[PDB]
Amino acid sequence: LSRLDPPEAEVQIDRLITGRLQSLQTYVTQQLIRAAEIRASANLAATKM
Amino acid sequence: VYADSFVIRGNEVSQIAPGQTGNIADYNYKLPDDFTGCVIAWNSNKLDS
Repeated sequence: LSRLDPPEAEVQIDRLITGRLQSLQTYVTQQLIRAAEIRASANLAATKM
Repeated sequence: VYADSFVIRGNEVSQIAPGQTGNIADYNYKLPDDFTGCVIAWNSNKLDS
């Protein structure tokens, strides 16, 4: 926002936002998978308890 | 529909675009970043010279 011009730097900001959104979505997916695994392990541990 | 009119140089018409910089694009006539429409220009040496 200091080097390039506003109208032509909008595509760069859009691409950065898309990349960060994808990098956060894959992290959310990994967290969901690990949370399901932890839930299964906790159910097994409660059954054993 | 809104129509604006002005007279500028030949190569100076390149500054007539959304978000440009220059003596005209910043101090005489600035277009918004989300501008939509058409820009029409032609020679006027037969009348304005």
